[PDB]
Amino acid sequence: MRNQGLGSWPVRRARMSPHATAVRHGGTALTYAELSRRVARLAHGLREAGVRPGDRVAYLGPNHPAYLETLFACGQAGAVFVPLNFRLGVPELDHALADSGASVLIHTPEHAETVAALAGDRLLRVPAGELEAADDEPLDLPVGLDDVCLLMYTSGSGRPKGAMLTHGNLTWNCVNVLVETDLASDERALVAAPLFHAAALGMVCLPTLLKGGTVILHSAFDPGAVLSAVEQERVTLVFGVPTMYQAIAAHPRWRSTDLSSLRTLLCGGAPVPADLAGRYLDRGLAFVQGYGMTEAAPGVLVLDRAEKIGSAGVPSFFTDVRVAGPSGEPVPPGEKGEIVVSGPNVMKGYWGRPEATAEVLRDGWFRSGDVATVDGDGYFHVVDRLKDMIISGGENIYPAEVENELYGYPGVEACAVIGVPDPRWGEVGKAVVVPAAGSRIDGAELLAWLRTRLAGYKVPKSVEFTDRLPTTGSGKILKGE
Amino acid sequence: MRNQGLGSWPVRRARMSPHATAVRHGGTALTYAELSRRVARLAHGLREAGVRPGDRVAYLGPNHPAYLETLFACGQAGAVFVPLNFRLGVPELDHALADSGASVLIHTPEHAETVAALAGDRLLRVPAGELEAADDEPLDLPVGLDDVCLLMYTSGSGRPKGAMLTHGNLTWNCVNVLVETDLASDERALVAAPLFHAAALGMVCLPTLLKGGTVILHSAFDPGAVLSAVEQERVTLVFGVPTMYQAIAAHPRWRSTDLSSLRTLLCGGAPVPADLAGRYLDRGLAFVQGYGMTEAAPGVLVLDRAEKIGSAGVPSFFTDVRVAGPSGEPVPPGEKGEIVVSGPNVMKGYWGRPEATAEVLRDGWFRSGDVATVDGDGYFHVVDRLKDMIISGGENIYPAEVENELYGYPGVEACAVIGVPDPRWGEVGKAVVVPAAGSRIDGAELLAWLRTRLAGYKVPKSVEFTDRLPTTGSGKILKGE
Repeated sequence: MRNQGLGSWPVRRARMSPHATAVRHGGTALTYAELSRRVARLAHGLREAGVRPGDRVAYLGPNHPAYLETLFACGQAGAVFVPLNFRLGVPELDHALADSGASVLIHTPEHAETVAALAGDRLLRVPAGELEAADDEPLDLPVGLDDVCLLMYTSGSGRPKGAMLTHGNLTWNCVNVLVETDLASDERALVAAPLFHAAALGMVCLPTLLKGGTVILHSAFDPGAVLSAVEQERVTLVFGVPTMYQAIAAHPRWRSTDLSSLRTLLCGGAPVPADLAGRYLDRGLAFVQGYGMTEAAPGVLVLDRAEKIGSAGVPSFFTDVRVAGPSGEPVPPGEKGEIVVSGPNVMKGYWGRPEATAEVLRDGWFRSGDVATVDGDGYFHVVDRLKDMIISGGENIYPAEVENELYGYPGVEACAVIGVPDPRWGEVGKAVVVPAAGSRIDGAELLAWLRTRLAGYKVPKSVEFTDRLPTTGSGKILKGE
Repeated sequence: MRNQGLGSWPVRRARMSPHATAVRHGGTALTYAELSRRVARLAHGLREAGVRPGDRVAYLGPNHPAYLETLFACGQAGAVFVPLNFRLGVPELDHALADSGASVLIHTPEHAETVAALAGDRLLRVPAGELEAADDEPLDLPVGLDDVCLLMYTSGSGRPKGAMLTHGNLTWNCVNVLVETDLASDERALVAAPLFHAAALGMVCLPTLLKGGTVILHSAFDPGAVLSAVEQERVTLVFGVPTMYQAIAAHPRWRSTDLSSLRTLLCGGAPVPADLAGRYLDRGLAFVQGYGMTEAAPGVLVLDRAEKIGSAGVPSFFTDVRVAGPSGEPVPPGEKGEIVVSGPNVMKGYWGRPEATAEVLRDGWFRSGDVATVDGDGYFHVVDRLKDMIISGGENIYPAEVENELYGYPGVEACAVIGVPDPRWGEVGKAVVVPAAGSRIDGAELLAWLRTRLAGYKVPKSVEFTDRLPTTGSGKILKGE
């Protein structure tokens, strides 16, 4: 087979488990054999529409069979997939479309208005299901593991950058998942987080398809519908961030839902609060906590069900991970440095941004931008984002640490800690708080309370109260203050 | 990490599951953390003994921790492992040692006499455990996936040829196993077949270590000891050929052994007779039947527990498999051709035999030497070894087919069907039979019976009776006749 990349996967899996259910979405159920024929019809229709090796095909829609059909069809046509963040407005989509140079954009009907409004210069804008030809013979173009499979845009928390994830990057991430996690051929995986992020695509969706399991797609995250799905569909495998597992566990149906089907709860993003882990441990459930990033496709560190709270855990098998000083020199036992990541999961680079790439990727080592320590057992602890650091006097403040304490204080729904100019100290901290449902929060009391919990130099000098904190976007906060 | 190959595996796995039991052998129990330190001590001691990148280190012994220590230590020293067939006599070991150009041979005590008798010119001959240094810091030499990991000698059924299996070859075989088979972190794998063959090493041992399970090594195959091990150790995973599963199922302890622990029975070699599959199905047990060969490291085709008897099954995910005509042209639906194999599991080639390599390996396609057909569901059926074919008149006879019928006939313990010269037809068949415990077998009756079961041209013209058939070695039979 000439196609070594994801384009070939539907063909390889249809030889093994043709009649197993690959994909469920509302009414839809696709076997591996039907997924492969659908992919081949879409690959033919991409080619007939002018798609040639290396061209970019964007997808704007939710979790949906079309997402996967477009991913695999792109690979089979030798093209690069671009999964757009479906919540962006028109100028941000225009920016991702111009940066990627996508020549085709496929969209679901709910996006028809947005899509009409885009700079449609040299872009084929087309509803999902229209390009499909009648020809279902799979193409076998030459595709190597070092060929780009997709462009995944960073937050740009500067302009968003297209992470170039190779066929190899995503393949070896799946290998890491398979080595460190117990998936079987009968897996039933609920994908209620967005496939346009590496976490749901790389940690749950692709590994389940590789294993010949069933991917259950929810277009939207609804804690009620997730609980119903777990017990009606017998879900074995779920991915979320703690906010999702929190909303699931807060829903009134939590108490009476049959959760006995669940084998594996993968948790990405923030670490799990000990209250949430307690609520889940009450029903025989424990989290597999993963750490990683888009540029690692995305798996880097795994903390399995065996007991160090706060820890991000240990390297995935094929990955190498270190805490490095600012010049790459590894740092003294227990001292803070930056997590750096190497391995066959680590991106080729940022699409058409070679200089920005070289600031963060050299000798196959990727600079995470995370400050961390490693203990004597090789367990990693993420302190904060390096860019959020505040230098007050000669000393480093890490907002996340100050923020962690602030969430102890009654009636703090949301908070962020930023640096502000100080004549005397270069920078000092300021806390910025959203108070909860009807709580008399006194700033003097809160600041006093914080002072009893932290070294002096880490205590913000002021607090300001708002009703709205720009999602969790520090830098936007640095404007409003 | 600079070492991408098997040398690095003990280091990668000790970061994840340091205190899990990796290896059990009689009294011995090794955790992953202790395996890694033992490997590093042996890598240092190989280097101190003169081992440099690319040099060959042979191992002569049974299944034993030393086998695995030597494999991984070689990789960590940037060396090539040579697992010698431990039943060979001295001239055959001398031939493998001169062909490989091994500079170090490590052996267990039972082989000390054999080892003293070898052409010890430019070979360090040393008992297991002696080269180990006190330094347990792992080395990190640059090793790529295309670097040779080990030399595995063919039967030479001409001189034996050293299959060059890369770090990549064995890594991707493990990936194929993980994709098509359900292994978990708590696997307990019984290795009672020899690690010097790719089947036990690649299908059971390496995948279990990769998954952080336990490899239980038996130095010898004893059906009684295997049954005891299954129930005392709670074995989840076993590899054998049908002769082994037959001897296990024939042992008097079969009836009363607790077999409830077993999840996966991998069966290599011959297909499983429907009587054997019935005996196993009686105790809730079904075989995962694998087809492959040394040159494929070794996995090619898998027939899972879902129902076509005789079939070798379907391609492993990362492999491509076809039936090809003599000029590589794919063959008409259902017609006989040669199985050809492509993928990242397929060997670099035969060690210092480039011309022999080119006769069987081109464009990443390996000529199996197996005649076969493929049905409309993509399922493969192995007819015979191409080299065993007999051309009688203008027509192809396949001994294995004739042999299959002959085993129907009362009191045929063993049989082989060879070509002999025929003035008129070029070649005709002759059957050669070992009769069972006290059975009056009439050759005229047997030949008549065979004639009622087969096309005329396939019926051997004669039978000859012996007590001993050279193991199952056609070519030796072609001498004795």
